[PDB]
Amino acid sequence: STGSATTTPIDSLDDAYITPVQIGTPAQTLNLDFDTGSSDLWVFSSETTASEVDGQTIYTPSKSTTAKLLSGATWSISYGDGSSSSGDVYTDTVSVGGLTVTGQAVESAKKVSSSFTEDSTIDGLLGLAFSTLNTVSPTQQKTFFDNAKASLDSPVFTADLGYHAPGTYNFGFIDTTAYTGSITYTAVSTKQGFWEWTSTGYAVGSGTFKSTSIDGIADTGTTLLYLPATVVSAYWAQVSGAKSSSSVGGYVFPCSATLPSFTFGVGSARIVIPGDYIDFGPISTGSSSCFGGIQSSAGIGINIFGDVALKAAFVVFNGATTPTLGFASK
Repeated sequence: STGSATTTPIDSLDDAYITPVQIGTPAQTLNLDFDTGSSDLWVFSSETTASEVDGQTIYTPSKSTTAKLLSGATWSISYGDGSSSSGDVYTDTVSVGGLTVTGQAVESAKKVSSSFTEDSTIDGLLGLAFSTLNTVSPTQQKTFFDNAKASLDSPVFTADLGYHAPGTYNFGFIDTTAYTGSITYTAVSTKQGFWEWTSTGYAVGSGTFKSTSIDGIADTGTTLLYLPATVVSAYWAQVSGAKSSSSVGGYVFPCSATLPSFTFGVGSARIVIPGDYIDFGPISTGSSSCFGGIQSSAGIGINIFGDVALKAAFVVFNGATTPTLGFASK
């Protein structure tokens, strides 16, 4: 089998991407944030504290004839951005772009943190990291990809995120019309439960490529590109007036600037992030100071190849017996 679904930016800045997901019988369609940095499929629901729901679409398991309460199961998650959610668990039928999993763990939120409430466009998350990170207790549950894998034509999914435009998540096949040149594959460590890999280096604008190992994760659920302080300083030094602001919480730059591109290495291959992808707009409405899309990972503890990086590429998440990651230009 295969599946194919369009993924759409939630706002004009590409702050995140939502993908429609069918849950239950009859189908209840929710718009979920596909997150290769986590491993829980959780949803706003009829069980969510009412004051914590503000415009989201909810899953109502009592209206699904295929929903079954997973007895005694609970979940609770906290994300790198400080947000969190928790609740109970059902199994139900879940379909993405034509691909159906029966008996998928659907984690129903009883509580969500303020940032989730405040974002009316995201109805929940669909985790696509390794199932070892799944938070369900006392019996850990599998991701949608893990459950579908054996049935897929090929044990892969691909992320093709758009810049200020829709893109595509495919399951089970590689669309050879969706990228240019070849796909370069690179080794993955699953030891931390992430799609963790090592970039071979970087360049800033038309500058010379610096060969240096950068270990990090391919994370569709993180907006920005988080890299070592040395790398980030080298980038922003090429932007007149750019500075790191402790009060704002990262590098900012004059909104009048033209940003240079940023290149990262995948083996001997090179992925070029155009400068415009690195502009996240005014720090507050009407400001002429703009927030940068490349930021320091110092104090995160890990480098994160988030949407800023991934949207410059066609990315293969290869879930073969030994997982690997593939990147192509597009």
